[PDB]
Amino acid sequence: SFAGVFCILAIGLLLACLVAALELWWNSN
Amino acid sequence: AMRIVMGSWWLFTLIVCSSYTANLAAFLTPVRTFQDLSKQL
Repeated sequence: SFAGVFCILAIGLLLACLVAALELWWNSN
Repeated sequence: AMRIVMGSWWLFTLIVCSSYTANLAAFLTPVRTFQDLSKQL
């Protein structure tokens, strides 16, 4: 009911991981 | 481009924020008895 907040938050940080994993690898590219 | 994707996540947050505000303010209708047959319960 009320702790869905972090259930969205950490999945949003998981979405924040992939494009950074492709961006710093493009810096490695 | 990919500016948009993570912004599509702050959607469902606020969907739930719409939803809890929508719901429980309805449910508030503590005594409602004004007569003898009312005040039986």
